[PDB]
Amino acid sequence: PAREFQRDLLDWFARERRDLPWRKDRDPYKVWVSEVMLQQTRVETVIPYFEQFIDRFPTLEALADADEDEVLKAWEGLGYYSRVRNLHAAVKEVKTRYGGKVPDDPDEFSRLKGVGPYTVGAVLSLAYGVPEPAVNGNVMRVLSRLFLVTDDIAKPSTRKRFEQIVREIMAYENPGAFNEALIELGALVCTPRRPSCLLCPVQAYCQAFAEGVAEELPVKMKVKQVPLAVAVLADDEGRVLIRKRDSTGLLANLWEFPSCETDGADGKEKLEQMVGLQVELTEPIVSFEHAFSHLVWQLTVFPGRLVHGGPVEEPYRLAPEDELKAYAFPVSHQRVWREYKEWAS
DNA sequence: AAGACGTGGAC
DNA sequence: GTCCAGTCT
Ligand code: SF4
Ligand SMILES: [Ca+2]
Repeated sequence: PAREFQRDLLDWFARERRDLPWRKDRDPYKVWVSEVMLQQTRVETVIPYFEQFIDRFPTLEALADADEDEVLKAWEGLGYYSRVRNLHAAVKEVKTRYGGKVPDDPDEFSRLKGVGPYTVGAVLSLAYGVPEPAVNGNVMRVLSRLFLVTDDIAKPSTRKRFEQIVREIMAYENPGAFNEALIELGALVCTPRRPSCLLCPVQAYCQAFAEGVAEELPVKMKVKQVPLAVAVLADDEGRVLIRKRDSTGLLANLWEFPSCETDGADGKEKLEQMVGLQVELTEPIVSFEHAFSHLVWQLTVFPGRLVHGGPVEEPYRLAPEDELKAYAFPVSHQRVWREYKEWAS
């Protein structure tokens, strides 16, 4: 019942779509950026980051020419930082290889870093009108209910099935609007919990509603604890010691206060050791937890004084207090410094 | 295939 | 506490 369906949806959308920052226009650059920021992040959280990110990087060219340090800083606190590392690379590519023009061909655009099945569809359909599916979490929840599909949405296979379902019901006339409508619906009406089926504009076509199982869909499956000792080294009144994390793995390329994964009870010994401009640490300042998707950091901050006996090399870099605000730190280490400041005062 | 990969704001 | 809001390997 395509046409019938892809009509009440596009209508509801027309009068119900939220005026979000990235919806001011259909510029591929703006769209691409927002589609990447919204991955595993709520709109409310993203809005401020988007305004800021665009003010700072108005065009793809600006983003491409932008240094990498500045880019991570604009993403500071958003999470899954590899998203911006990939976007920065993909953009640098679009300008050097495609003349600052975003490829409008699924195959071409899909080769860029960070661009997956969903992003290919989202950007190209919303910006260029390419009839490709834009299946994300919200969409799978909506489609699993409309068509009462019980396959584990976690399986790529399931996603593929859903992508097939979209190709057979999308308004090939206006794919872009059709793809957003489906997403808004999942964001505003067909919510994870307590879906507002009574107010939904496509209840007529929903099998899950007819069966009374809407709240049970979609179907999906269901971490490692890690002790971390952190050292805040301060100079004879001034600079503190920090280092740029490895470019691969956890919190890649972000700055942090020197630390070590004790994986046990090493403690101040572990940190005092890693030093090898030596130094010694005092008693802890505070211990707290910080969660990631796949692990939890049980942090322990250790105060300390630095004594210069050599140059600051390797990953390390000496930094004056008033300059820490220039470096991008994970939320975890932003608290390490917060706690530290409310300690010495 | 399924673990890696941040962070926060409803329930 | 729990449940989300995609891509790479
Ligand atoms: S009827 Fe209810 S379950 Fe079906 S799509 Fe609308 S909100 Fe989702
Ligand atoms: Ca791809």
